[PDB]
Amino acid sequence: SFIKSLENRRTIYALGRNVQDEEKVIETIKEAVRFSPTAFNSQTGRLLILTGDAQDKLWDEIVAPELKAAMEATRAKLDGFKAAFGTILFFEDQAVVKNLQEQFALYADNFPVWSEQGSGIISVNVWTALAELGLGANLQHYNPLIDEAVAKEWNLPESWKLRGQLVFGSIEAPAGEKTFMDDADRFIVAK
Amino acid sequence: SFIKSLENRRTIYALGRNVQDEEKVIETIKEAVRFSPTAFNSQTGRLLILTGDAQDKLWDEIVAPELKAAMEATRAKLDGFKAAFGTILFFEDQAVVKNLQEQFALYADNFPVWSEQGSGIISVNVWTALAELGLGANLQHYNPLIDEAVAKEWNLPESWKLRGQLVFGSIEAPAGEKTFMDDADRFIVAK
Ligand SMILES: Cc1cc2nc3c(=O)[nH]c(=O)nc-3n(C[C@H](O)[C@H](O)[C@H](O)COP(=O)(O)O)c2cc1C
Ligand SMILES: Cc1cc2nc3c(=O)[nH]c(=O)nc-3n(C[C@H](O)[C@H](O)[C@H](O)COP(=O)(O)O)c2cc1C
Ligand SMILES: O=C(O)c1cccnc1
Ligand SMILES: O=C(O)c1cccnc1
Repeated sequence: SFIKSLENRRTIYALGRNVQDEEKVIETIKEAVRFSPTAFNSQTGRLLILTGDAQDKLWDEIVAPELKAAMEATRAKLDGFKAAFGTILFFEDQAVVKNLQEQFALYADNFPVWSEQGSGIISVNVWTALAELGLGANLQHYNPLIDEAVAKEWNLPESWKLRGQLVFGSIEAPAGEKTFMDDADRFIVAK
Repeated sequence: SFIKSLENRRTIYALGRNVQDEEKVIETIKEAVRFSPTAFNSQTGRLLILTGDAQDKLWDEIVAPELKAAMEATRAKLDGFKAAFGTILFFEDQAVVKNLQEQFALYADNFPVWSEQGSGIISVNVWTALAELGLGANLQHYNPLIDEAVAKEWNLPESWKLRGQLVFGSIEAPAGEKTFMDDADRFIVAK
């Protein structure tokens, strides 16, 4: 069921490269995003999908140095990210947001918020789709630190605002324990 | 598959009250939220689930008047919402957000954003879960207009910030046509 699928999605930090079908994975990622809803069907999400050489480059040449060259003013956490099969960088196209604000100024204040919600939406739908394939993932946030260098290396338009980075790969160790709130404190039903 | 489930979720405006098992529906809604990820497992989402009398009250006594008593300074759109089986109001608990900002001030700026993303996440997971049950839904945003009156009528804590309202019920007419972007304009793959 769909509920079971949601349940199978978890944060997996121990990731490897035991991935059997790269293309199938890529297609699944696109689909998860394609069939995700967005305000006005604006489809503001953008993805950079890195595997192999680019995966190593992101973490060894970009994240790590900018992290270390910042602390001044890490591993083997970074080693754990690099060791994964790939990283999916989620952006939101600010250009579309601005246009929407102009075309429909009645909702100018909303589009930014709906865009943010849209990033959460596609991020978890990809995350869950990958879990269904038996692949694990975890979501990182080294934005805005690495924004500039990522755009430069992969020639991304300036309008792509980085929101998060979903590291993914083969599951090499199970998710940890997780707790839940009391239902009574977050659900109210009235008839 | 999970992809199929995502695909089955659509915006349905023609809704009715041909719902067979209210309790099963309620349980499904809770589960969709329960198994949704949130930053720091903060679980900031809160739901008010209205059916029957409360459903009618929301749209007839709250939304409509405040909408009309605002325009001065509608139907049968509102009639279409009221005609549905219920409305799920999604809130984000600002109290938890603030505490997080204090406990982890290193991420003070993030929690607000992660909270917003969290609302999108649980909203679409509920939306999709309902679709799997054969029920349709559409997402409305009469916040912040109706915030105050909703809190008053159902004695909600002030800390619950309303984010959206998902009207749901039996599908009485199919979704309209929808277009998609060119893949080339929103997906970049590098290896
Ligand atoms: C964050 C968000 C906000 C939305 N706001 C509204 C709204 O206020 N009123 C409405 O009727 N639909 C709203 N929509 C529905 C979208 O227009 C719809 O999901 C999109 O056009 C794709 O169509 P689909 O839901 O049938 O897949 C919203 C969707 C999202 C994800
Ligand atoms: C919007 C959002 C932001 C998150 N930020 C991070 C992060 O920066 N680093 C990290 O390791 N996990 C992050 N998480 C993972 C959550 O802590 C995790 O989903 C939550 O504890 C529930 O655990 P689960 O993913 O195994 O279900 C984030 C999750 C969400 C939904
Ligand atoms: O198309 C939408 O998503 C929409 C419709 C009405 C109001 N706000 C957004
Ligand atoms: O637990 C989280 O979600 C988390 C972990 C590290 C950094 N930011 C968030």
